[PDB]
Amino acid sequence: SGFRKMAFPSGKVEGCMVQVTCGTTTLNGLWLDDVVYCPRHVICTSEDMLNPNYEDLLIRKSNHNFLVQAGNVQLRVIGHSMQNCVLKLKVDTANPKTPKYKFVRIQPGQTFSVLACYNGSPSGVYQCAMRPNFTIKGSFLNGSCGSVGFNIDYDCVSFCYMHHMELPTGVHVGTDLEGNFYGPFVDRQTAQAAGTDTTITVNVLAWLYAAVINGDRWFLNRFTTTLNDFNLVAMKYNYEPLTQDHVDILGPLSAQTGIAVLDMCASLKELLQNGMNGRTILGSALLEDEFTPFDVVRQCS
Amino acid sequence: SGFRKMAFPSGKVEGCMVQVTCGTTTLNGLWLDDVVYCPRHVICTSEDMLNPNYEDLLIRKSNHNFLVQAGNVQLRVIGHSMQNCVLKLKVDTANPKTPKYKFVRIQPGQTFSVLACYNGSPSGVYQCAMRPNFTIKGSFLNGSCGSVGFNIDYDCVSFCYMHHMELPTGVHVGTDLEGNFYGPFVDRQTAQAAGTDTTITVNVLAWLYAAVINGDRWFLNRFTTTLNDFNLVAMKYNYEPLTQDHVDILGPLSAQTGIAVLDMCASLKELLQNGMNGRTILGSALLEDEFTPFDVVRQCSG
Ligand SMILES: *C(=N)[C@H](C[C@@H]1CCNC1=O)NC(=O)[C@@H]1[C@@H]2[C@H](CN1C(=O)[C@@H](NC(=O)C(F)(F)F)C(C)(C)C)C2(C)C
Ligand SMILES: *C(=N)[C@H](C[C@@H]1CCNC1=O)NC(=O)[C@@H]1[C@@H]2[C@H](CN1C(=O)[C@@H](NC(=O)C(F)(F)F)C(C)(C)C)C2(C)C
Repeated sequence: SGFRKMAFPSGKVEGCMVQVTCGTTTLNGLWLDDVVYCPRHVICTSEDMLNPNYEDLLIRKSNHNFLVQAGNVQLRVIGHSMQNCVLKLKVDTANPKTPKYKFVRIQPGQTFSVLACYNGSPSGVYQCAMRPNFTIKGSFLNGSCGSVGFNIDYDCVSFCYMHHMELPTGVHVGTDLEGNFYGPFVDRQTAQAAGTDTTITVNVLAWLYAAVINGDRWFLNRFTTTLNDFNLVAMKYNYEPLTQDHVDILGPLSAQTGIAVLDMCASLKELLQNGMNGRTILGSALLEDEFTPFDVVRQCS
Repeated sequence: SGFRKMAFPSGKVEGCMVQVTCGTTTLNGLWLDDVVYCPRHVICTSEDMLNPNYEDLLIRKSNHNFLVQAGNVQLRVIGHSMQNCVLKLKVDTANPKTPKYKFVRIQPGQTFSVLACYNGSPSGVYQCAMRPNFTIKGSFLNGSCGSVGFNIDYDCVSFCYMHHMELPTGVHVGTDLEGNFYGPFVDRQTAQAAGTDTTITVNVLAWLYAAVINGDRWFLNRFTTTLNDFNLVAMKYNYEPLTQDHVDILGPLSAQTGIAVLDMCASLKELLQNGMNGRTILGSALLEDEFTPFDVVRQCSG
């Protein structure tokens, strides 16, 4: 029993972290085979960040302007190219700790583990949901850029995120491992806003199932709902509409507890219309939307 | 910015996790140098667990009755011994992935990272606080026994916890790496209760500093209080009394924010007296006590 926000073990990702310096800007790089991946803004001075022309900045940099360090050993850069908002530095040595890996683009609502790093040294590990407005609610300080988000399938590391900036609201933004930003963001020090955020409905349902598995039953009843009626109500509370694909993804949790998905939808509709009446669910006073059905299945089975 | 429940990177501990099997019971072991540490109930059947006489069960086991597997590498058990609730299995090979380490016994209020394992394989990492009643609010399924808790100081792993059992309330209990239970529990399948729990006051104050650092200032007021006046209110709401040692540990956060500890105590006193009125702090509708002053400084400065 118990239900906790849990990250994947970070070991295979720790063996890939390196320190990348260019002039007086130092950030983290991801060393996979003989290529180190990092945010391209490592080539910027504090001034350049206001309105950079990255092509003009990169032209002024030679391979010897990049100082890459793996622990205490310097890795010689023998080639360099820019792919969207990431820099790829070809190095003279292939990382012997390179695990099996793939680069993936995650979808809104999906979760990943973040290995927060400083000067190429892993510092912490936590779990994030990619918000519907393409922001994450992380914990990042100066020098944390180049820190990566990932998931693990048995022995394969799927890299889905690299950290680049923090928005005015305090939320965080970054790219996939091909340098393409998630969301309408640019790597420039200018005021940028994210869209209005919405609650991940399928994730709240997954969390209501984790609660029933753990013994919380006060919010259950024999009422039901059509998918359309639930959607008409949920969208008044800024919740995303539930689709058949979402219902299908909740199937294994529904089977495990014996509670039909549309019955849990009726309980959620009631929780939104009535509030929690001074009660808690899994020791929480708010409904939680940062656990996917997969996160609940992995912890409750 | 940001304040998240953060675990230590687990790689150093992942390299020490092994599968230990004795008969039909299988759980996790911690492989450091030529020794494997694991809960002693690995020598029990399900029936034995109801009322075990560990000494009579241990006497029936030989070195070859313990199957230890590191990945696919089978290790050879060349010695065995019981120390309190832990079994030590001497093996014929020193773990080359053994990090620099030490075994500590943590105090109530302190936090640690848990690497949850099943069949000797790491599954997930999370952060727990040792409650004042010596329980932890973890997440553990069958076969998780042997999973360990720890902290990391630069390159040295301080192992402080080994997982053994779950209480009827759904909370978790276990031992230090010497086999000594944290709390008044025994490794036997019989109804056992923990003491009444209390709120870790110093951790609530640390988390209030984390909130101000992050922009949350609505709860700040222009009042101050004394240590004694705060403690009269604390005892009424089942909060631990604040000591000078705890005030001294809040010093760095106090210096970073420019808010005196007794100015933050006045905000806490008002949150307890008036309640939170449905408002949130750091995205929480309830006061959080599972972050130490050390977890806050580590995350909000460096
Ligand atoms: C990477 N090392 C940092 C991570 C930041 C530092 C504070 N917390 C974080 O997550 N990245 C940056 O400093 C980037 C970098 C220039 C400025 N910047 C920002 O994150 C700024 N944000 C923005 O300009 C905004 F709002 F658009 F996201 C900052 C105000 C410093 C937080 C460049 C090249 C974008
Ligand atoms: C070790 N792999 C499990 C971990 C348990 C499984 C469910 N959640 C956990 O943390 N430990 C056990 O199975 C131990 C073990 C026998 C029974 N047991 C228990 O945890 C039971 N609890 C108790 O007996 C109690 F209340 F006293 F703590 C159980 C009811 C199965 C949860 C022994 C030898 C204590």
